[PDB]
Amino acid sequence: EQAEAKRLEREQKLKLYQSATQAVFQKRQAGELDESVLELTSQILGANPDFATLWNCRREVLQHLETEKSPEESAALVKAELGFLESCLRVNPKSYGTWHHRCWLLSRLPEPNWARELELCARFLEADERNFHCWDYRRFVAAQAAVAPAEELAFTDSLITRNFSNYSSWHYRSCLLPQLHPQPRLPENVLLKELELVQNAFFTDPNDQSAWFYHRWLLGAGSGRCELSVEKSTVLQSELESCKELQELEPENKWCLLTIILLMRALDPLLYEKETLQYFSTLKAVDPMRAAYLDDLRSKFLLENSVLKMEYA
Amino acid sequence: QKDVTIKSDAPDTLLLEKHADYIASYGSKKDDYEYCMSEYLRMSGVYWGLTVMDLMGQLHRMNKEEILVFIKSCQHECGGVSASIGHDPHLLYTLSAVQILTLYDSIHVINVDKVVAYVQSLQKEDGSFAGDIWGEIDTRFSFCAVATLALLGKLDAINVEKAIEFVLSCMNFDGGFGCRPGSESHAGQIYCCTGFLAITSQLHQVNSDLLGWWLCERQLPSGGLNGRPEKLPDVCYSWWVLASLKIIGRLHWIDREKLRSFILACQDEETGGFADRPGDMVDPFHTLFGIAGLSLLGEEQIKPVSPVFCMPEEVLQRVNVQPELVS
Ligand SMILES: [Ca+2]
Ligand SMILES: [Ca+2]
Ligand SMILES: [Zn+2]
Repeated sequence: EQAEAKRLEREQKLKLYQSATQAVFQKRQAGELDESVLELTSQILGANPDFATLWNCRREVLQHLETEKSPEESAALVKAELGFLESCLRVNPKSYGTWHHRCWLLSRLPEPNWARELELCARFLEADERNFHCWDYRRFVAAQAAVAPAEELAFTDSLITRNFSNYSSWHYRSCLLPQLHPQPRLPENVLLKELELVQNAFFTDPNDQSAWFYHRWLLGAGSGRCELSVEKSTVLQSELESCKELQELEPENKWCLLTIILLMRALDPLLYEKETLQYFSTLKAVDPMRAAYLDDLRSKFLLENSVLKMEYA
Repeated sequence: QKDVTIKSDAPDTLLLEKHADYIASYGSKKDDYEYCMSEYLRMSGVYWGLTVMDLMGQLHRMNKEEILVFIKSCQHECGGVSASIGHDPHLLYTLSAVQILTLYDSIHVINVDKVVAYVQSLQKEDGSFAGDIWGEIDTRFSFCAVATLALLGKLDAINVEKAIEFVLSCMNFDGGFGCRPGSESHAGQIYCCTGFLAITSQLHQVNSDLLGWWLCERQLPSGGLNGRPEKLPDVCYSWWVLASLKIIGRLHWIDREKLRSFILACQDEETGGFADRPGDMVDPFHTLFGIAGLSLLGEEQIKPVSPVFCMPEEVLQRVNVQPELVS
C-alpha cells in the first residue's frame, strides 16, 4: 500500500535525474553554455551534490556568461548562485563539492562580502559545531578578510562555554594560540590561563574527551619539569588533587586516571613512581580495550625512569 | 559514548562465499537506470569490487576485458581519468584506474606518460595538490598523487620535498592530520597522510605514540571504530583507523577481537555484503573495507592486504612497491 507509492515516486525521480543528466551532457557536447544548463543542474545537484562533473558544468557556464553579459547581469547571476548554494548546503551541509563551489565563486568576485560569509559559518556551526567543512570554510573566509586571530579566539571561547561538542573548537584554539605568540611552545602566562579554561571544561563535563586531549597537549607545551616555576608547580599539584576528587565522583572515568598519571610525570616521575604504577593498574581495569596502549606507555615511562636514575651522580 | 548496540543474533562467522556472490552480481540486480546516481564514482566502484574479489581469490569472476576497455575510454586528452564516460577527469579516479590496471597487470592500456603529466600539473607552489583543474586542495589528493605515481614507478615526476612539507604542515596538536593547514584531525585524512608519508619514506616525522593514542581512542565499547571524537563507529572509519595504526606500528593498541566481532556483525547473512553498521544496507564500498579490515586483523581465508594501497600485498610485491612501515 504505502511502500509501492514510495517505490514508484523514487523510480520517477531516477528517470528525471537520468533525463536531465542526458540533457546536460548533450548541451555541453554541443557547446551550449547557457542558463538552461543552470536550470537542469539545479534539479540534480540538490539531491546529488557529489555529482562533481555537474558543479564543473555550472562553473563553465558562469565563466562563459560573464564574458557576454553586462556587469549587472553577471552580478545577478552571482547572487542567484549564492542562494542556490545556500539552499544546497541546508539539504546537505557535508558535501565537499558544494563548499568548494562556494569558495570558487567567492574567490573570483571583485566585490565579496566576507562578514556575511562569516555569519553563514556561525549559522551552520550553530546547527552542527562539528561540521569540519564549515570550519574549513570559516578559516578560508577569515584569511581572505584578514580576521585577527584574537577575534577568532574570542569566537572559540563562546562556543566552548555555551555548550559541548567542543573538539572542533578546542582544535581551532590550538592553531590560533601559537599565532598570537609566534615563534620561528606557549608562554607560561598563556599556558596557565589555558589550563584554567580547560580544567573548568573537564570538571563541567568530565565524560567528554575533547578537553582531556587538549589538556594533554598543554601539559607538553611548556617549560619542562626541571624548569617548573613555583606558580606552575602549584597549579599542577592543584590539578592533581582536583582529578583525584573527580576520580571519587566518577569511578568509571578513565580520562581523569590517565591525566593523574600524566600530571605525576610532569611534576616528578621518580618521586611518584609508586603511585604511577598503582594508577596504571586501576586504569587498565577501568579501560581494558586500551590495555596494550597503557602497557606500552608504562614501559616507556619506566625506561625514562631508569635513565633518570642512571643520571644519578 | 555515542555507540551502536550489537544484537545477540548478529553474524559472528565470516561468509566469504556470500560476499563473492554479492559482488559478482552487483549492478545486475536492478534496472540500469536505477544505479545511475552513483555513476559519478563508477571507476572507484569498479576498484572496490575488483579489489575485494581479488582479496577473496575470486577476481576471475569479474569481467577483465570489459573493464580495460572502460578504463581506456575514461582517459582524457589531458591524461587524467574520469569516473565514467563523459564525466570529468580527477585525481581520485586516476588513482582508482591505476589501481585496477595494477591488479590486472595491464598498465599500458592507458597512456602512462600522460597520466604522469596530469598528476605533475596539479601540484601547487606550496607542494599541495588540487584534485582537478578547479583547484580544490586536500591532503586526500596528495595521497592520490603519490600513490598513483608510486604504482607507475614515477614518484620522481613531482616535487617530493615540497609535497612532504605541505603534508607535515597539516599535522595537528593531537598528532593527526586534516584536509589543509589548520584543519581538524579526521581518520580519513590521517589514513591519506600516513599512507603518503609511508610512500615518501617520512614516517619518522609522525609522532606515533601520540597519533597512536588518538587512533586507539576511536574504539567504542561495541568494538567498532569511529572517525573522530563523538561520531558513531562504522566499517569505513574502522578500516581507515586500523590501516593507519598498522602503518605507524601500533595495530595492537586496539582490541582486535572486539573489532573483528563488530566488522562481522556488519555482514548481511541473506544477501552477502557488508554495511557501514550492523543491520544497515550493504554496499561494495563497505564490503571492501570490511574484508580488508578482517585481513589486517589476521583472517587466514583472506589474502594479506596493504594498509597503504588497500590492494593485495602479492600484487604490490609484483610491481616492487612495498613501503616500509614503522613496525
Ligand atoms: Ca572473468
Ligand atoms: Ca548506514
Ligand atoms: Zn562509511
